[PDB]
Amino acid sequence: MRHYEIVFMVHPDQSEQVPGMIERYTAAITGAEGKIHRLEDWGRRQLAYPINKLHKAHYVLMNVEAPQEVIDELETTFRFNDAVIRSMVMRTKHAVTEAS
Amino acid sequence: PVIKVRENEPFDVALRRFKRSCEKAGVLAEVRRREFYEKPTTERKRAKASAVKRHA
Amino acid sequence: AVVKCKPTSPGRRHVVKVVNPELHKGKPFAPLLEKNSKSGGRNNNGRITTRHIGGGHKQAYRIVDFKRNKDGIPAVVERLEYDPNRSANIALVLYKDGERRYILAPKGLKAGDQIQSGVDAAIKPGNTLPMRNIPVGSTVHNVEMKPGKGGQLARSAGTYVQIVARDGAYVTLRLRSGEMRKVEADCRATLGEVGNAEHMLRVLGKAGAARWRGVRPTVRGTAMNPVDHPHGGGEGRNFGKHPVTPWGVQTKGKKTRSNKRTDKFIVRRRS
Amino acid sequence: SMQDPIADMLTRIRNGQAANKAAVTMPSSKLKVAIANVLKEEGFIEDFKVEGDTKPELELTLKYFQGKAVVESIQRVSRPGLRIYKRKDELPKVMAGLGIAVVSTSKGVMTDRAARQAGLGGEIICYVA
Amino acid sequence: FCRFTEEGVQEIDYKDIATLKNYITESGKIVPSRITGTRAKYQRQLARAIKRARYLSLLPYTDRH
Amino acid sequence: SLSTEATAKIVSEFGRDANDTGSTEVQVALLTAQINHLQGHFAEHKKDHHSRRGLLRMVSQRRKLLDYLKRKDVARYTQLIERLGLRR
RNA sequence: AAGCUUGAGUCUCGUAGAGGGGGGUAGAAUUCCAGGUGUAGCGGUGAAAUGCGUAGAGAUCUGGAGGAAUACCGGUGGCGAAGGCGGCCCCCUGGACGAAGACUGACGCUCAGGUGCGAAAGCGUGGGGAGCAAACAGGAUUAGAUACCCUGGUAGUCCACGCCGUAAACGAUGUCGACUUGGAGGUUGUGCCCUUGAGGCGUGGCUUCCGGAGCUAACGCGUUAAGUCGACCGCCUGGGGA
RNA sequence: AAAAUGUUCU
Ligand SMILES: [Mg+2]
Ligand SMILES: [Mg+2]
Ligand SMILES: [Mg+2]
Ligand SMILES: [Mg+2]
Ligand SMILES: [Mg+2]
Ligand SMILES: [Mg+2]
Ligand SMILES: [Mg+2]
Ligand SMILES: [Mg+2]
Ligand SMILES: [Mg+2]
Ligand SMILES: [Mg+2]
Ligand SMILES: [Mg+2]
Ligand SMILES: [Mg+2]
Ligand SMILES: [Mg+2]
Ligand SMILES: [Mg+2]
Ligand SMILES: [Mg+2]
Ligand SMILES: [Mg+2]
Repeated sequence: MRHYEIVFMVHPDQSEQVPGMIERYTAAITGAEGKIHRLEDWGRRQLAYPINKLHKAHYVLMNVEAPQEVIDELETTFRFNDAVIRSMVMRTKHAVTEAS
Repeated sequence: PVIKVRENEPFDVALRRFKRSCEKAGVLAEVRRREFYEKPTTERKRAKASAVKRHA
Repeated sequence: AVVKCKPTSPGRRHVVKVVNPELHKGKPFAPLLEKNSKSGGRNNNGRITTRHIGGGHKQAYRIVDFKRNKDGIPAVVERLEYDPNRSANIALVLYKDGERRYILAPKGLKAGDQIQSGVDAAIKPGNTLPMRNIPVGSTVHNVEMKPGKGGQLARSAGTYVQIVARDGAYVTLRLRSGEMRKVEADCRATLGEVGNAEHMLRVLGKAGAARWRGVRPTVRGTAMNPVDHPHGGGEGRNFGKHPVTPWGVQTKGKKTRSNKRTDKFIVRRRS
Repeated sequence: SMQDPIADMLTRIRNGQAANKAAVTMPSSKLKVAIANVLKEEGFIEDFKVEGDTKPELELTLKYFQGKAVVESIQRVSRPGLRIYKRKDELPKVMAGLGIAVVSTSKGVMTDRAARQAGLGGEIICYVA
Repeated sequence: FCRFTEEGVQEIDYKDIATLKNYITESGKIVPSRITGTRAKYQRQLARAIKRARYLSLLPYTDRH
Repeated sequence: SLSTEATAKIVSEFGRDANDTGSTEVQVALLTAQINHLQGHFAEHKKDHHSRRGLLRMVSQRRKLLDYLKRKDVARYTQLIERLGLRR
């Protein structure tokens, strides 16, 4: 059960939905008996360049200890969802609980 | 090489600064490099030559 | 797989058989069969309207579900089957309510896989949702042109349609020809590419095979006399006129679309 | 791989001679030890020490007469890829008897002269000059 | 003078843009190791981090948009 | 390459005592297991040539080990092959 | 026949890496399309012309489509058996190296025939096709110009699965092993040390440069040898013919 | 930008 440093940025108008989404993700992770070692909502940050066609995006750092299938599912969801703009699942050695 | 003239500053000086910035970037040089296609082999050879030169 | 036949006879030499062992080796689901008699390319007036059609082999029409109305009810695929009436294979699917329907088999789909139609349905090959719900970028097939009508685009062996944009109430489809086409976003579209893509690699190998399919020999204009076809006559092999149909219309390049009703929907013509 | 130990030893000795090494060490062997002993007897090295129980290291102390090597040359004649066995009559002599041929014989490893005296020969292990 | 080594870090963080954007020039280009005096391994890691940032749009690829 | 737990299990199966990890038989088993694991991958990924090279090497090593076993003691080898379902 | 642990492997924990395969995506740029702004050039070269342009080009902004390649990092830097491998992310995956220790116990090395991989071009079927570009065309240049320059421009380059099986596929240096003075680096481990500070002292792996002995026809090579030896294979016997 | 060649044997 490897670790995953996920960082995804959500469309700034959909900021009200973001917490719910996060919760859902957490549930999913736990559904297949995995941990969520940190979860930092950075909020609406100024982008260095405009992704899609907007200048601010609502960032969500989230670190996981989960299986592969769940991660795949998450990725799929991200792909589907127009709310999220960019995601970045990363593999990470260690639990990396500390704050950024 | 983005520049902007600050309050109370000559034109010439600004221009010079811009030029310096450009040089630092390596924009003109880069452009030159990309004017024509160099074969990877050729590039490698060039690199080697440069390395040799550096060994003074 | 594709199977190049050994040349034990001339006629068998050039044959490439698109074999597909997952297809059901048996009689198809009888309720969904209906009679489909051959025409010979002949209308109510008895006249050969379309040439080079006839003989063939007796076929039973498979009532293939192109509309996909069973919303919410998931369906397991029982078996892929051979449909003689199309280049695609047809998956027989068992909906949990009890109903069995044929669908165009998608690419990845096979026996045991689940499919689903409607708005709630998940994005995975074989599932059918309105193109408002399907994401931009997706390769889809069995696309409806009017909502509720039935899938009319991308039904052939290995075809699909890229959903390329969604400008309001219309999605833009990059059709398999290259024709960019506005279709209403309410129109359904089955996720995935229709799955028999090796179909095109099959080579009949002989005239007989063509005949079996229902394709009577095509005599070339130039082979005929002037009375029958514009490219007619000439002592020896002459052909001193511009390629035309049997009815005199130019055949190399002359565009024959003159719709105007649907030019609104055509974003960019194929090329 | 280490497909000739004696040869390797010889090479090491030669290299030591070349480079002015006071001593030359290697993995010891019974045959090797015998060879060393023979060399000592004949005059080309000072002393050999077989130091160790599980892994014994043969450590030869090389000679340097007048600032140059005593071992002028040291070639393996017999070698794994082509063995050389000489009868008593056939037995070689290195530099017309101003240098030795270490020969392995039914009665021990010894210089060629010794073998001749005995009335036997065998595997001419190495010419040492 | 390599800073990362001094610090005693296992890996450079893409999220730590404040550190990274000292090692990228004004135009957005990744600054050389020879100039900054970074260790080679660290430099590679740093570069990777920068790339990640760019992808996520914390740092810019170039100074145009 | 091979999961630690799996390796341990293999060792337990084949090696006489838990630390007996170099035992020819154990090694063979490890190789065999690894090969099996890789087979699926190779089926999936036919053109992964570099990876296949490693696999080939492993196979060769296994064969060598088997050969070594055979001459030292045939019965053991016979047993081992039966256990593994190695063709020969 | 019995052994032993130095060779050769296995396991423990880490390590760096453009190693390979599969799949996602990112931004810059070129091209094309649509639309706006605007007006006589643009483009090109040695200079020209062909070409594109008053039907509105080029320039300039906006939106889109696509394909290919991944600036900077980038380094006689790294990894890979060689070929080669370069954005980032994931999944599968091979090797290498180190740290100690534990285990096997010569299981090794080399290898004709054989098998596999093997750049680029090329070929086969199906896709794709922006840029580049054999062929081809026109313009130049020219004495001629079947070229170099320019403008275009198809196959090809891209992908999928096959075939091809060769290159100055080179380090023009077969593989494995041992040994022999040094220096300057690079890279990547690791043990020790008041890290009193970026350091100090080692010990390994891989690697560039100089250079000693020695070798060499000299050039050079020179602890990664072309030195000193050993094992195995490959190949050579004047040039042309070939 | 453009600059081709040099009869044989001594
Ligand atoms: Mg017809
Ligand atoms: Mg025909
Ligand atoms: Mg005909
Ligand atoms: Mg006739
Ligand atoms: Mg007529
Ligand atoms: Mg005629
Ligand atoms: Mg690995
Ligand atoms: Mg023992
Ligand atoms: Mg090619
Ligand atoms: Mg050209
Ligand atoms: Mg021409
Ligand atoms: Mg091709
Ligand atoms: Mg050759
Ligand atoms: Mg080279
Ligand atoms: Mg050669
Ligand atoms: Mg040198």
